[PDB]
Amino acid sequence: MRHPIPDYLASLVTELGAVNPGETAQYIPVLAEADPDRFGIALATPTGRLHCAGDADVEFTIQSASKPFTYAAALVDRGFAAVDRQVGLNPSGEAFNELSLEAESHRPDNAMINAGALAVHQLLVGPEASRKERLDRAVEIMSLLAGRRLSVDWETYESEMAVSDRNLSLAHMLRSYGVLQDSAEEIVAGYVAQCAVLVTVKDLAVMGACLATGGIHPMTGERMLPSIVARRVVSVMTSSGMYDAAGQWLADVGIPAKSGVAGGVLGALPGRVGIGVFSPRLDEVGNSARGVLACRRLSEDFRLHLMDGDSLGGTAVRFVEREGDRVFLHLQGVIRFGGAEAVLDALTDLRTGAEKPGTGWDAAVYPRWQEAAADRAALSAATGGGAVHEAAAAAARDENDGPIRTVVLNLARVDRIDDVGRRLIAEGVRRLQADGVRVEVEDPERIL
Amino acid sequence: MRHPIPDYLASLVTELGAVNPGETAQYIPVLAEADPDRFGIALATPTGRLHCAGDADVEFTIQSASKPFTYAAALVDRGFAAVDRQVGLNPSGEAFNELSLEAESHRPDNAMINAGALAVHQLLVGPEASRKERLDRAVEIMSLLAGRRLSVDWETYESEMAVSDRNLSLAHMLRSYGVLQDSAEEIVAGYVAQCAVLVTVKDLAVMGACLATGGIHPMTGERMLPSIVARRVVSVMTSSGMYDAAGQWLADVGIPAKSGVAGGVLGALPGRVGIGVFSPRLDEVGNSARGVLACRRLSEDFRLHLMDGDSLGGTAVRFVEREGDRVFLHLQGVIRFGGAEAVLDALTDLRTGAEKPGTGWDAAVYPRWQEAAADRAALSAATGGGAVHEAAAAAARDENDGPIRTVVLNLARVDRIDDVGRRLIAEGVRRLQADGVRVEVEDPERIL
Repeated sequence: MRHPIPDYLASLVTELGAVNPGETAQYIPVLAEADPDRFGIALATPTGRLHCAGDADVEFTIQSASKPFTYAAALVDRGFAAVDRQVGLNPSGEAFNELSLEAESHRPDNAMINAGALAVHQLLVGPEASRKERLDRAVEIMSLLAGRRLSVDWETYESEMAVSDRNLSLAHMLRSYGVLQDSAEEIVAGYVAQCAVLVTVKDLAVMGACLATGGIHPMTGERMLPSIVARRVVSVMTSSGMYDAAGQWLADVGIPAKSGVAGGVLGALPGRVGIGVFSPRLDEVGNSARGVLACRRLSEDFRLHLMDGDSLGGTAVRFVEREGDRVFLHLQGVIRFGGAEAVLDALTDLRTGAEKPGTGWDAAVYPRWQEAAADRAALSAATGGGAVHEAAAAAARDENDGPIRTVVLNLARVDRIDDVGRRLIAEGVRRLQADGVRVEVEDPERIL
Repeated sequence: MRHPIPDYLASLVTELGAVNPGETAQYIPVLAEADPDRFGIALATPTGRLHCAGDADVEFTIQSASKPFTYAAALVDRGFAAVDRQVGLNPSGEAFNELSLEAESHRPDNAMINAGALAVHQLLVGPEASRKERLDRAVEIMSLLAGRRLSVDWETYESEMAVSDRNLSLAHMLRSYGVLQDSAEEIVAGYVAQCAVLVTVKDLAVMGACLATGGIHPMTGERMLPSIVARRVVSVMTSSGMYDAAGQWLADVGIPAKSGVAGGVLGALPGRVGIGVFSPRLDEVGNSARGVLACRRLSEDFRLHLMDGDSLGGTAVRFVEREGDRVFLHLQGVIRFGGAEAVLDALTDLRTGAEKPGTGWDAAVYPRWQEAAADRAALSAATGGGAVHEAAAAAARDENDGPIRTVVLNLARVDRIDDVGRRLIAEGVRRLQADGVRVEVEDPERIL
């Protein structure tokens, strides 16, 4: 059987391809002359799958969509403190206002706008880094997430340098306020080479998935970035990626994205998918007309929206077996706060102490809450509490004949657990034992 | 054993309670005179749990934290088109600029700022609604999510009406541009009564959980709001809740929130938790000083951040049994796009047709991707692919002796599935059958 997603994308490529409004970036003939009759799209999943359609293998310069990756590299190289002194986190339009550096911050609003990107490139390797090392670092970071060595289209680069007065303007102003240390020319050349890196819709989809997973490359499972860094980058993409239209975009689409003037659009939805879209023509605000509409379609059709919750929750608890004197608690999935919390609930739902729980709420005041609580299993399926409810059941009628002396924690089905989950679950175990309960943690591949 | 979360909150209440900077809302003596030595916090989970600490049972007027609930009610009553004509989705500071209505929109920036809230209240029941019905509707919506009948503190209301010149200013300007139809006085009285509704930290935590779950009340499992409406509301809380500091707040905290001048702060993290915080004193920008810091602490300590992905993913697939000729595929959790997608992958990972799959990528170009793909199980645990990999295994060495004639889909462990998931999974089944494979869907409580 053939995967239905790629077909959906094919349908999408045909439908939205019925028209092709807007126009190509006019500033450089290399872009103004590029074939406008191209439209490709790719989805890279968290687990390592890649569904695509249309011109998804056609190369184009990444331009502004490079901004979150260099921002990423800079944060890893210099740390948060050093980057935050030079780059803010405030959303703004690309139009430059000097007042934005006159603030006691003395720094560009954010990493998505040009002035902010120029400051990022400057911080790329270290204070004593050479022009060549910073570019290589830019190209490297994008290449490591793309999974293949990328190249700089020097034809576009040259075309761009011949008309880089605006960026030179930004860089000079920035030097003026001490945000840039090196020459305006040097930093602009580096940022322009950076924007000339060649990628395909597929490359972007994969690169976006690395951010979407929290820094893990979906095709290898190797950590390419710290989860904290990926988080920051996706944060700024969401609040600043679409400049002054970021709010409207957050509400109608909900997909952290950033587009480039060559027709490319990058997306990254935490825990769900990396997206690459390509369509040469841009709308009135400078974004890829179809690329942007393709993202709105994916969101509405699949409910792929940042605000549409999708957590493991109680499903962290595979099941609860009250074999007899001993209780078996198996866990599964990617355990973080959500799952850890549910686990702690299952453990507490066992009578391993004088059961004098604090209902949290007054049954007298909330009769409905009591009624709903009665049908433990129904209430769980309506919210989504996996098998956590099986704990209260084990500590139910079965307690009527025999206490609980042993609890076995099986983690075989658990893929991985973050620190928060590890600390919460560990404490849970520590507190169970304190109840005179024996606790054995069966953990084949030492994950705890 | 005692639940570790409430203790963590207790620790948090004690630590941050070491100091109490800022000051109480000075505009009305009722608020300027309120005891500042109070600090409470509550967390309401998706499954129906409630962890709290400190003064979490103390009532205070909800003020601005009422804005997302009335916005919610208005969207349900009038529909999106009618509300969007009057209320925008653009982030802005509370400072009012007339230019914001001179735009061809002719509407306030968003529902989180006063002018935007006045427009929302006006739309509350319908065009022919009376003053009393709109207030009742406001009080009702907040009451249905809180789970108990709430009351308007008329003492605060009176205190406020005596100094409502600013809001009267807004309402009058809004009437000027036709955003309000009724009198400035009438709408301001309604909005002020609205802000005087009494709630506790716990009430807010529960109310926020309803939004966090997509509209489902965590204590009953009853749908209180459409998922689309809850989505919009949380979208605007994130982009506009903290006005011009929304970007910075999105990055350092990542919790959709809105605070009120009485010390209350409401939070709502999709798929994870509802939050109520209370601390009378406000900082320089008007938010609850400790309430705001409490949210930053919860985010950093538990990694409770909108951009920190937490999905079911491959865990939607409980397991894959290749008993013999027949294959058993059990699903679980809250199946949406993420889980549905993984399911479709499992199905495709079975050879039920001439296996001429499109790797998506060239093995020659990506040697590392091939290597990682080889150890199917390792790669899955590194990204988090639950049991989807068990499908390729069933279609592995076992195919070497016998094809696959029957596939059994068990949904017993699945809590619920949205439309997107239902359409994707249904198509998967439709396409399996087309391969001459028998497919039986064991679904006890008809969920499909």
